[PDB]
Amino acid sequence: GGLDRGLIAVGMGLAVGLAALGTGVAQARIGAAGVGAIAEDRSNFGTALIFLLLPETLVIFGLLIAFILNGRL
Amino acid sequence: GGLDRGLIAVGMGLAVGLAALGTGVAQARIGAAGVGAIAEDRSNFGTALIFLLLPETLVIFGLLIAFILNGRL
Amino acid sequence: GGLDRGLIAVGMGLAVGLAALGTGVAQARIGAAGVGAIAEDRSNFGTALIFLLLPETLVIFGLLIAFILNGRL
Amino acid sequence: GGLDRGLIAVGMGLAVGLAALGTGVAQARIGAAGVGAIAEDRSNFGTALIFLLLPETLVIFGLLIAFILNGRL
Amino acid sequence: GGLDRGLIAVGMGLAVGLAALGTGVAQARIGAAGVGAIAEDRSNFGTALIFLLLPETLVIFGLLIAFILNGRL
Amino acid sequence: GGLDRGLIAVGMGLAVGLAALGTGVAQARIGAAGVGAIAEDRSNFGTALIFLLLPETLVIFGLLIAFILNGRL
Amino acid sequence: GGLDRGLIAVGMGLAVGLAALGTGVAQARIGAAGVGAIAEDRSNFGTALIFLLLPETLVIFGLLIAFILNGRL
Amino acid sequence: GGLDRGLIAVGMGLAVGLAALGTGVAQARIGAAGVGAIAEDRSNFGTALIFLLLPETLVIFGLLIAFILNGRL
Amino acid sequence: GGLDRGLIAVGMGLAVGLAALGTGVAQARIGAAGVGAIAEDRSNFGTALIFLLLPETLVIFGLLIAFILNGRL
Amino acid sequence: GGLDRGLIAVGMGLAVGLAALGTGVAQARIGAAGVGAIAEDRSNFGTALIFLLLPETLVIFGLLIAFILNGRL
Amino acid sequence: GGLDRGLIAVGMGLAVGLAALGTGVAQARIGAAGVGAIAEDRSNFGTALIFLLLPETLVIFGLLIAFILNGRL
Amino acid sequence: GGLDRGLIAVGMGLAVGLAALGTGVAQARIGAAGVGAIAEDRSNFGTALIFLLLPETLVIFGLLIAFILNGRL
Amino acid sequence: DDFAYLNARVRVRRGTLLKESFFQEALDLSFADFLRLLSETVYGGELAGQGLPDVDRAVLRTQAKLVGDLPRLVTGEAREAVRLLLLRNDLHNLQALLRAKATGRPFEEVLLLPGTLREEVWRQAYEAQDPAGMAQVLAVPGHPLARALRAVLRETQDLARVEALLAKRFFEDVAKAAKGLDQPALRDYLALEVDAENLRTAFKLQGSGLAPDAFFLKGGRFVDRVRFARLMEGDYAVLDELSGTPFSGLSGVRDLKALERGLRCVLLKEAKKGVQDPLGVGLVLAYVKEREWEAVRLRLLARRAYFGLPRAQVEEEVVC
Amino acid sequence: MIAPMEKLVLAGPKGRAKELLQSLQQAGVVHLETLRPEALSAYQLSPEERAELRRWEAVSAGAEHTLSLLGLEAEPARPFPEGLEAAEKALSPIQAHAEGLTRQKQELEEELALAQAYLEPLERLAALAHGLDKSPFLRVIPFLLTEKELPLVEEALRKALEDRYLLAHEAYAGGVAALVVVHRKEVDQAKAALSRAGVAELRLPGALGELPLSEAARRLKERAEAAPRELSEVRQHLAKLARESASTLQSLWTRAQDEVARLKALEELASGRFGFALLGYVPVKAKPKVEEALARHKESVVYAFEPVDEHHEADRIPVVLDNPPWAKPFELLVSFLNTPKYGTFDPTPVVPVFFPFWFGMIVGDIGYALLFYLVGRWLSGYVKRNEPLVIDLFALKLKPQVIGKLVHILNWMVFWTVVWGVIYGEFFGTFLEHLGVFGTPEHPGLIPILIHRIDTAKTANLLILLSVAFGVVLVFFGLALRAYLGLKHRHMAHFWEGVGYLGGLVGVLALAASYLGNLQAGWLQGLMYLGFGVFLLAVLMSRIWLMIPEIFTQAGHILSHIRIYAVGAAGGILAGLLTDVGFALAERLGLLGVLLGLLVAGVLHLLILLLTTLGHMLQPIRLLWVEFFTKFGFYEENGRPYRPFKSVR
Repeated sequence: GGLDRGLIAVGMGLAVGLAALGTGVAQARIGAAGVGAIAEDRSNFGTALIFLLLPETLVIFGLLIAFILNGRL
Repeated sequence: GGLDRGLIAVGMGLAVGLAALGTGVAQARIGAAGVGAIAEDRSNFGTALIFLLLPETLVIFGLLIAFILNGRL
Repeated sequence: GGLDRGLIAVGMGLAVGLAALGTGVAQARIGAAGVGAIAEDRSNFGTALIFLLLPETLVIFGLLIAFILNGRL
Repeated sequence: GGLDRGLIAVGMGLAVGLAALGTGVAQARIGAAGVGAIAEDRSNFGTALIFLLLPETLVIFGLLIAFILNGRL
Repeated sequence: GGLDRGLIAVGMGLAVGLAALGTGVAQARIGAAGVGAIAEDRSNFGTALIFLLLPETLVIFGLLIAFILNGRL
Repeated sequence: GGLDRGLIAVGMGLAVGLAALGTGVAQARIGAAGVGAIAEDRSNFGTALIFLLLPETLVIFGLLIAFILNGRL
Repeated sequence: GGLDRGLIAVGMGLAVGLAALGTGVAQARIGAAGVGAIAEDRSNFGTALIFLLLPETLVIFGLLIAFILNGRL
Repeated sequence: GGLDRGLIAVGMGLAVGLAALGTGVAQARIGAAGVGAIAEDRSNFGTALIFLLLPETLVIFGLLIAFILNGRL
Repeated sequence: GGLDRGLIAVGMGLAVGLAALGTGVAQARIGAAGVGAIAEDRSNFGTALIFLLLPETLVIFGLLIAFILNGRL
Repeated sequence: GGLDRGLIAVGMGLAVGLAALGTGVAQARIGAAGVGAIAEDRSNFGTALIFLLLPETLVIFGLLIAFILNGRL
Repeated sequence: GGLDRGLIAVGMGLAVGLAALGTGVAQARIGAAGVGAIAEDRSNFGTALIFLLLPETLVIFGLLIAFILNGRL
Repeated sequence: GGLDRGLIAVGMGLAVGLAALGTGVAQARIGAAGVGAIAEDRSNFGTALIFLLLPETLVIFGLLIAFILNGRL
Repeated sequence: DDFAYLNARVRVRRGTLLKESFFQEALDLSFADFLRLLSETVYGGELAGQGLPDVDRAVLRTQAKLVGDLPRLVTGEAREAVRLLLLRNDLHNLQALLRAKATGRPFEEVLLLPGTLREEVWRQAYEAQDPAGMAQVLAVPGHPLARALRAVLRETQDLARVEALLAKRFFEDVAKAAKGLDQPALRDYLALEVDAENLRTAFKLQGSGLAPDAFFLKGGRFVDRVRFARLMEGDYAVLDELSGTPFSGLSGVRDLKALERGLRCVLLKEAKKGVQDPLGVGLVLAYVKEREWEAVRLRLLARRAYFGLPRAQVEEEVVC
Repeated sequence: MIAPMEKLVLAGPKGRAKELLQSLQQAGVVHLETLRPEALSAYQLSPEERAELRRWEAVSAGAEHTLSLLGLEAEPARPFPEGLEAAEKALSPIQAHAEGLTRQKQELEEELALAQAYLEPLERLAALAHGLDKSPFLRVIPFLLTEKELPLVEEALRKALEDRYLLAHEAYAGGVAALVVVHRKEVDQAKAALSRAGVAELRLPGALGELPLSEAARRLKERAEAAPRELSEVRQHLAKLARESASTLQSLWTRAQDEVARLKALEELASGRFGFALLGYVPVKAKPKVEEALARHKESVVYAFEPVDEHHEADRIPVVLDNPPWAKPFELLVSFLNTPKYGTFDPTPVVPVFFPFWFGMIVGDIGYALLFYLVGRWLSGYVKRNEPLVIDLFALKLKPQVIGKLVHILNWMVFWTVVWGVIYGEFFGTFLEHLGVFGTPEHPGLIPILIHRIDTAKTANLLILLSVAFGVVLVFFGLALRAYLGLKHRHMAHFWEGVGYLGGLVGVLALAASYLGNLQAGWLQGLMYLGFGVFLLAVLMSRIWLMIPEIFTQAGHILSHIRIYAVGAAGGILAGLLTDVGFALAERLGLLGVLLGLLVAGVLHLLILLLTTLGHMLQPIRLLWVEFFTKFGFYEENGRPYRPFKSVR
């Protein structure tokens, strides 16, 4: 058929990869500040862990647009 | 002929990815400061969480254009 | 028709993504200094919140250009 | 039309997006120094604002070229 | 024609590479904070290892899109 | 052939955007140092403004080449 | 066959280069941290070396996709 | 000649933008170090300004190339 | 002669280039911490040097993929 | 005439711009260290000026390649 | 040799360009650490050069693959 | 003439520009450490200067590949 | 290494410090009333009871708890940058230990300041058979104290002469290490501290007639080899020659007690100027220098109250 | 509104003052102002007043120390009515029992911690030393090593010559034992050579070092068997003391805080030869309660109420907010930011109408609104119980009063979330598949969907113009307030800013409408030119230059209202996607797969709800906190907070 089936996969892969890049950039510093707090005191564990998981929204929104394009294809 | 369905899929996949990168870049430093204030005193938790969530608008403005472009497929 | 639908969708995505990236870059440092100022004292909440949301105009000009492109079909 | 109309949109997207990125990069450090000066003393609010607004010349030069391109469209 | 088989292979490569870059950017700072905490106290090893492996979920989401997209080849 | 006119718009949109990013990167540190020097003493205002505005020549050259290209329409 | 072969080849070359760049960025910080910990105390060599080697898994996942694409070529 | 006419324009726009970005990158740190020397002692001004102006040769070479490439109209 | 042979050449050149860039990024920080430890004592030299040489696996793998593509050409 | 004369111009502008960017990156740090040394005394002016001018050769290699291409054009 | 005679020249300039960038980024930190070590004492001048010259291997693999491409063409 | 000639010009410009960028990146830090050593002791002039010239092999190799492509043109 | 993380913690701590009003009231009190204020403020967490040694131990323990963890909270290049601010307690431990070992006094004769090193190091440095073994047990991967020691050991491999050499080597090395990294706030302050240090060194050497090149030290910004020589000889117009520099307020000084106060107020002002660096090291620098100024002012006010001195003897020392 | 203030001005004989402050505190609604800037003298405590202050201060401190020691919180109670000497002798016994028992508890468990780490290791080294605990020339102190350090220590320890064994030993499994000597004068040197290779003495402090090795076993055994009984006795006695002492001790603490506060407040008066005076501020609504408390004094001691200034010294007037009961719970959403300056507008009447509405428009789903109502009912349980809520994971603590405000806000917010959920036809997004209650023209269910939302290509322009109209309304209301305040306080620069920006923005907005491609020009050109002429004239009048750049910030704050569409469209579309996936599982895996499809649809809906509900709640309130409140300068100057001289209750 037409070339669109191919070129949709570029948009689909480009979306999830940049969202993964963005949340990785976030999680770097968040988890580095986290580990230093646990090394001070185990009482910080829960509040460090939820801060590390909060930036995952970014890659969920990447997977969202990837699966929308996969269903279009 | 044509390939424009393929090419608008590249447009929407790029827009969400760059918006995810931009919120991720912001959220990195905001939550690194926030975990430092929470570690020194847990009363700071609400302040730290408010500032960490304010940058999420950046993804939603990328998703808006991604859903408007999906409406044209 | 032709590829023009393709190309304008790439252009609007590029615009909103880059404008979202610049606002995220700005907001990182501004809100890191903000959380620090609030952590020392809560009397700086007006100043921190004003400065943090000042560079959010850049992604809004990107949305405006994207909407103009979408309407220029 | 086709390629003629399509390439104006990516032309204007680059023009707005890169200018927004540059002004956002400038506003990050200038407003961080601003918030530091404001939290140390409240008498520098006017000077922190006039410095924070001077890099806005960049995004309005981007919006100028984008609107010229929209007119030639 | 047959270019679609080619473009979906670029989609696979771009997705997994960017997700691998994103988790690599994360794991840099996490591992550096971890190694400092273990050189300080050997009992920290479990919390350091948990935080180091948690952002590896990002390359799993990259691989998930690449194996889904290979099913289209 | 209309591709000519379309591709000139990419040329000038890339030219102004990069030159705007260049002066924004220039202005960031100079404006931070300016704000610090003004907070430390108010006698420095002329020297801070002339150093902050001097890197605007780069986007003046960006607009010069963009409008020279627009003359060839 | 046809052009798709060459486009598969850039797809797999891109898959491994980006994953290699990702693991290198990962190892950059972890190796300095390990060398500092080794210079402080020889005993930590086991944990220091384990933390340096874990990010190689990103290149294993890059190579996995490159060999999957080679199996389609 | 229509492809020739369009495609030399992006070549000259690319040259000016990158040369502007390069001298901007230079002028950032040179102006920062200059402003610190003025705030220490107002006698430094000529030396700080000479060093800040020195990296302008880059964007002048960018404009020279753009002009000789515009001579190909 | 078809385009694909040249496009295989892009794929292998891109792969070596990105692997070399990643291992260079790692080796910068690892060599810096190494030379600092050598300047403190000579006994750490052996373990410092194997840490500097460890990231070469990246280019080994990037060049392996270039040779399997060269064999397919 | 046509495509190849158009496309030579992209290679020419790209080369000059990248060379100008590299010498710009080099001159930034070198001249900021130079101005820091001149703030101490006026004896360092010769050595600081010589160090700031050494990386200028890089943009001259860019101009040489540009003129070679222009003579080929 | 057809249009692939063009793409192999892109593959070469890309392969060498990125590998040369990888060596420079590697040498940036190691050369500063080496010059600091010499400024401390001249005894480690051999270890400074050996650590500086080891990352020269990366740009050699860049030339190796470019000359292999030139032998294939 | 032919489109492949234009791609040789893109290839050579890319090779020389990226090699100049890498050598400029290394020379930045190596020259800043050098100026610091001369400012402490004129004894360090000789060693600082030789270290500053060692990263020029990168641009030499870039020029070599550009000249080979020009000769093959 | 992240100043966004560290400066968030420092901003919290910088919120809880003694106001100027605390000192302006405490100047008038009895020791029992001074101890009331001390017992209720943040210092009270380490107040064991009543008496001058209890007050000193409380101030030492709270400052050690509230400042001496900063290099442990961070790691990497931020640890290198912050560690340069806390080194004096480790110099004072080392040279106290070195004197005690040279004169043959027992380890129980030395009292150790809380510092950047753990107390087992100082015991093992006393036990150590030789100055090289001592330097090796002192060493950690970038700390300038141990590398200044290994530098002077080249010049003399034995005790006592090292006392003339250690401090001169160390203060040059601390200023050099700061110039060796990209932190402008730290660099120009430690340069000003080396200016101040050689300036008061020539002043206290005045009348001895020694060779000036033995006591001048490298890495200053405002004072030099010839001004140092003149000021060490019978000349004071060299103070009145200082203009534009922060030291220009030393014009008209002809007394070491006046000089000590002048320099102390100039360096506190210069350090307080570093708050303009909210994501760099100037913020932690200003915090550390305000906290130590608080501790010395609090210790001197407790002496005024306990021994019942005239207020006119203290009002000049506590003003800036 | 900021409540109107009136100055209570009062004077009287110096002997009545201490009692008048008691009367005035006991109905406390006045904010005292220090009457220092006067020709008279500041009031000052006699040594008797100073002594009373000192004694009540010591009672407050000792009571709080005893409360916190017994694990009780020093919350207020009914004040202890008897005298100061009665309070002192009530406090002194219970503090003395409390300190004695906690110190006994601590010292006992500290002895147990040191003992438990040593019972078998000490008993074992004592069995190695069993016949030789008092050797004439081999009574060296105990010694120990690691299992690898044992041979290293033994390599030097072989120099201790003896007929039984050398100092070389290992002797125990949990840690090596070397508690022996062959000839102690050389054996101490062999132990020090072992110490140089790495060794330490096993004579641990406590019962392990306070007695010889013949009695260290007895001491460790006797404490280890005994400590649980006397611990349980001290612990149950500490429990008894708390339940006897608590009520009287916090009743004393309240009395001491009240009395100390009156003695501290007493210094704020002016005084002369024989008379005293005070100044304070009373909000006019409260004045009858001051009037009756002062009118009690038989003389009707001299006072008057004087009207407050607002043109001068407005920065000294105390500020408090008067709100209707429907508005007052929303005060909580503005009170975090600065207190407003006296005579300024308070925006607390604006937030109750816009914020709940915009939140409802943002979420707009019946299923999510029901989940919000359920969680509101769950919090409503805590206020029904009158029970404070805690979550230590966040250091969260809040009283039933705060819970009442939050439940009220949520109940007013869920009503708007239901009605927009009807207008968009959403229930977990797309449950119109399960029954056609809602319908499009393509699937004509029982009621039409008024705005389908999910059809971006059809709907988006309507909701964008709706959002822009909302933003234009709030920003133009804010600039009108800037003009009005500048006019009413006679600060003409704020008038020319307010009218100037408002004229500029109708110029820009008319230009945008014209260039959007509307069907007519007519009056639009005239309105545009009038708007820009008004902007230029207002710039000229003020001689002020910041308006030139700042106009684009104002345009940004008009246009940034798109978020009320954007976050809502993204949330609804994702909820629609997950509900469609739910049906796809239950179809592809058939009737057996319904439980799987339902479970995975439900867990993903609750995941994204939990992960994003905070963001959805924060976006509408930004638009008030910065896009609205900046316009009339809410952050520009800080008011003095009202806090009255009042009983600790």
